Amino acid sequence: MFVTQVIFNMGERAYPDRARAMVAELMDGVQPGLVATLMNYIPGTSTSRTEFPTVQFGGASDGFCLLGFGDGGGAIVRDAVPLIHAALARRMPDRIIQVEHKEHSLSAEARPYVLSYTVPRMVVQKKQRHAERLLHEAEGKAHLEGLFLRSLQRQAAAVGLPLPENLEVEFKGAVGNFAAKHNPNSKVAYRGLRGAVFDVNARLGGIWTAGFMLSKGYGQFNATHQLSG
DNA sequence: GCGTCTCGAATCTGATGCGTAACTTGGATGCTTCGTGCGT
Repeated sequence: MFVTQVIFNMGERAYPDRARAMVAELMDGVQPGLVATLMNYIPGTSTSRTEFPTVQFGGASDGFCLLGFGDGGGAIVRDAVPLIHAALARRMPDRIIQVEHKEHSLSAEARPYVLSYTVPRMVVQKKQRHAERLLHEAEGKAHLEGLFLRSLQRQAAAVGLPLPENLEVEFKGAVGNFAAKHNPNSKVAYRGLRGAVFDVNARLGGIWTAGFMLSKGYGQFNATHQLSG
């Protein structure tokens, strides 16, 4: 029930995707086993795994953050930080990279009270045939709480955490919209919504995630530091 | 109707004398007859 969060203070605030590319280039030199383990690539290939990715990325005020879900992903992050830190030190000799490790406890429990949660960035579209289902909010809303519940169940199963069988998550409203871009060469921008708020009948602990393509660092939110309503 | 980091470490971890003295130290008894009085 442990999710290991590691913060790298590059000195300059870093993009998620740019950080992913930079570390992938840096990892490419070092032992390939750790490389393929880190970016969830099958040994010998470069394919994204069907199963819930456990090691992912994320932004920070002065760098990028490592989020290793589950016991296995936490262990991978724990024995991978020294090598990536050494690589970062080698790559930037003009700045001092500093690392602090925060090992969190992950748990989720149900309460009769309705708990309101906010997510900064949301992605709800992958393919145009799926966007045909997203053509209007009438079909969009069901897809929304469906995605939230599916993501919660997926991460609970991946970390082996029992989840309240009587959950009812309800999307509340929207504030802003953005665009999600998978690769620099890709012209397609996926759907993106900012200031998303939803109601859930459970007290969420640790850090949870929702959206698509966990391996970049979008759609993340810390339930612990967000308090509640 | 919030949490991580922290969540010790290194000694020391006995030493010395005193660590018996004096007496007591066994005793006694395991025969039957003969003569002279003394109680039934």
